[PDB]
This record gives sequence, structure tokens and C-alpha cells, in this order.
Amino acid sequence: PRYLKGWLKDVVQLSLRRPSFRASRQRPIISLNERILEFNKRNITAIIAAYKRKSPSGLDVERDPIEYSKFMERYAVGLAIATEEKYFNGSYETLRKIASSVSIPILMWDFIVKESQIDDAYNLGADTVALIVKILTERELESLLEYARSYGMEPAIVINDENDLDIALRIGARFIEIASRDLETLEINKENQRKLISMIPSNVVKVAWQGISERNEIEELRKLGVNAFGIGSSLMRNPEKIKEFIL
Repeated sequence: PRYLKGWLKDVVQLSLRRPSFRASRQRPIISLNERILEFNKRNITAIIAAYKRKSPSGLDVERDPIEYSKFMERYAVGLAIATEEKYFNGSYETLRKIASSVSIPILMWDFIVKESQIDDAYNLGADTVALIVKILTERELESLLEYARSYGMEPAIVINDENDLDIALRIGARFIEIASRDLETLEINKENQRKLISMIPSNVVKVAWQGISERNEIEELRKLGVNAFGIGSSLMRNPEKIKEFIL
């Protein structure tokens, strides 16, 4: 990985050593970035709803996985299921049980730093993973991108500044998540986020991720070209908010 500080260094080291398994997957690959483009055409706001009980940023919610996920299946373009145990209280079991209950695309949210993690996601029933430009070396990032695609996934490439953007573009990203929160500090910067989103090339599906609590931020962002919105904390706290986000 790259030089990492603080809780990122910790979780990355955790992820390098986490156990992988031998398996066979069930449900076929249901493309998320493709489903985002269908929703765009159907003029349904595309929301990637995350299920995560905890988060470094302070989220703290106890909610049933299956009931949450069945409810969201009715509205969301896809689900982001946290599988990182220490900082998100997720697990491989949580992804597995959810991927079996629902028939929409599922993004495994974790710190993907080795190839056996992508085998895990595939075997667990995930349809894609996120790969983080700040965490991976450029040649790790290119390789894992290609490794995910070899399975039939299109990874979401997570960026934060124009430099993450040059790297993600250079190594052939087509599906990009612009984070509003710095992964290290967890400081939000929507002004820097909006700048990046305006910049993204026409040929790339883009996602505005983190810090959305209102339907009217979704609107102003839509005028920028935003294809989908990664929302978790607000939905974990009040899942009826999804009705707000999509109207």
C-alpha cells in the first residue's frame, strides 16, 4: 500500500492479514454501474444505500441487516455492505446473508488491499468492490482494478482530490466515487467535492459519496452530472429518508 497514517494504517494492516477462503459463488454478477445508468434513463434518483452499524466518523446504529436491506431493495440502485469488523462493525457474514436476501447489486465496502479480498467479495455474493486511490500504490490499484474486472465486476474507484483523479484516470477507471470526507481525518469538504465532480470526464459514471442528509443537496449535485449518490449514515438513522431522497 502507500504510506498511511493513523487509523488508516491500522485498518490497512488489519486487512493485509485478514483470512480469505476457498469457495463458489451463488447469484450471478449484477452490474451496479450498469444499474445506475438504467435508473438515470428511468429518471429515478440512483441511491447506493450503505448498511454499516459503526464508522470512524461516529455513526453508531443498531439495525437489523435483512429488514433494512429488504426495505432498501425497493428504492436503491444498490447496497454498500461494510465487511470491515474493527471500524464499521461489519462482517463477511453480514454481506453473505444480505446478498442472499436481495436481488439488487451489492458493493462490498472494505479496505481492499490484496487479491484474495476480491475473491472473497465475489464468493460472498458481492457484484463489485471499492478500490481507494489514497490507500493503494498506482501499480496495486491498476492491478486490482484488472483483477476485479477479470471476475466481471467494475470496481468503484474512490478519489478525493484532482490528484486521485489523474491516477484513477491514468489507470483506466470508468466508475468513480468522489468522497466528500478525507479518509484519514474524516473532515468533510463539499466545496472540494463539487469541484472534482464537475471535472470528471463524460465517459465515466460518477458517484457523490458521504455527507448527504438532504434531498435538495441531491438536486444541486444532479445538475453537475452526478449519476448516483452514496448515502449511508442518514439511511441507517432513518430509512424512511430514502423516500425523501428519491422523490
